[PDB]
Amino acid sequence: IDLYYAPTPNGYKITLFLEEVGLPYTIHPIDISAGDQFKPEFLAIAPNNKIPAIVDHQPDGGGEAISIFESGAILLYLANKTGRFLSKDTRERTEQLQWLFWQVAGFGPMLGQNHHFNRYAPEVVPYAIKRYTEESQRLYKVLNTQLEKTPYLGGNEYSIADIAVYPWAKCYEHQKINLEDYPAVKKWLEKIQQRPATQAAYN
Amino acid sequence: IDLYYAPTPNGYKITLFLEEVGLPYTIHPIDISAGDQFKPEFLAIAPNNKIPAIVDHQPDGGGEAISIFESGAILLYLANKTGRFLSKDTRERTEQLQWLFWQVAGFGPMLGQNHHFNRYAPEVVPYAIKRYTEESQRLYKVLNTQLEKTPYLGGNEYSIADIAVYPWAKCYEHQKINLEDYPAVKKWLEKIQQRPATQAAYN
Ligand SMILES: N[C@@H](CCC(=O)N[C@@H](CS)C(=O)NCC(=O)O)C(=O)O
Ligand SMILES: N[C@@H](CCC(=O)N[C@@H](CS)C(=O)NCC(=O)O)C(=O)O
Ligand SMILES: N[C@@H](CCC(=O)N[C@@H](CS)C(=O)NCC(=O)O)C(=O)O
Ligand SMILES: N[C@@H](CCC(=O)N[C@@H](CS)C(=O)NCC(=O)O)C(=O)O
Ligand SMILES: [Cl-]
Repeated sequence: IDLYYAPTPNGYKITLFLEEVGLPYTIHPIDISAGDQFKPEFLAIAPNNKIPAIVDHQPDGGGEAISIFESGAILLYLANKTGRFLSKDTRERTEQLQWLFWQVAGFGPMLGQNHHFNRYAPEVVPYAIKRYTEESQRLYKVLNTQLEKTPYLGGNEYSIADIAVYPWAKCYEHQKINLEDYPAVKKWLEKIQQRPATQAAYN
Repeated sequence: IDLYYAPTPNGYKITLFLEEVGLPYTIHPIDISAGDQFKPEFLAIAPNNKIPAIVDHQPDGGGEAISIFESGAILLYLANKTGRFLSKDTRERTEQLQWLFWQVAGFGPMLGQNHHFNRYAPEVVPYAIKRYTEESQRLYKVLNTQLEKTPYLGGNEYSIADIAVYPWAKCYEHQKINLEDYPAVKKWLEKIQQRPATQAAYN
């Protein structure tokens, strides 16, 4: 597995997964501050100009390498290939995938806008900062509400849903989120932080 | 299938799919202007307070009903259940799913911010409107570039990737997008508009 990577929340999703399974991989660093993500060779693999992306040179089918962009798609592909971190039971699987989709469609995109507008003086973008601050709070509340019910996000076991959420939730301080308002999220963060693969990916 | 629905881009994704397959469904209208999405009975099904959501009372397993929120998760679940609009070949499937994820994580979320900031006088939110206008252009360019290469989004056949994108791309005028800049997108919109299920869902 070739992983096109930068040390960002979306990059860490994939190294978390790979470190949990112990699947060999080669990191191809993409310097997103340098614009490496716009180079033609990268766009061939990842036409949306974003990391992460992978190339699997040993697809189950044999044959041509398979390239994939979108962290959610990569997680699903790898979970299917390895049979790890995603249930094969339709009910459990569907719950896990619902929360994966919730992460890629809402948690990541909106917290990312929160990150973006924190690059401005607040007085300069008052409507935007209010919008994304309030939405960040709503998202953490949704997350906390689920984690009050189940030990992991939509289930009894660590899954790709949790792997997708963790690198974003780990950044709560940058999002100006008061984690004391979300005690179940706090305990879940603490729990995932103790996993050796988490420490390895963030080393 | 019970579908919790409003006539919005994300709602139409699901009625497009159901109309293509001819799977019976019951619409449960959720008046999102009235705040129906915050009612406890709805939150039980869709804790993120958004439509669409479904309840499948006849899951393959038999047994308890399965509830699902997130349009991407619903599309995947229904495509798997029916065996329609998503390939069973690993390569084709992976390409389709990559583009599904791209839609739910980027195309929808960012065009939705474009929609939101068009509710303001432009002089009042100059940074936000510029950001989401430029991002909308980037997204249409990515879409157009792919549709120059393949007749449908990541493939030779209409799939859940196309179904996910269409209701958002159909709204280009509202996004202040000049569709003449994206001729492949224009032809693809025209093509999908001719499908009887498209007309049915939008009737
Ligand atoms: N929806 C995408 C988001 C990926 C993303 O936002 N990547 C960022 C770094 S975390 C990136 O490559 N930005 C480069 C750019 O926008 O030019 C995913 O889940 O993979
Ligand atoms: N072009 C991007 C560059 C910054 C970026 O890529 N941010 C990433 C996180 S490193 C993001 O918000 N991704 C959103 C997501 O994951 O959906 C922007 O202006 O926001
Ligand atoms: N990522 C979600 C987005 C769903 C969404 O944005 N739904 C809107 C209508 S299109 C909604 O229910 N808004 C209600 C609210 O935000 O209160 C999906 O793909 O299903
Ligand atoms: N609370 C939402 C209400 C509007 C809404 O739900 N917009 C939908 C479209 S109807 C949206 O942008 N969804 C984003 C997505 O599909 O990811 C907001 O303030 O933006
Ligand atoms: Cl699957």
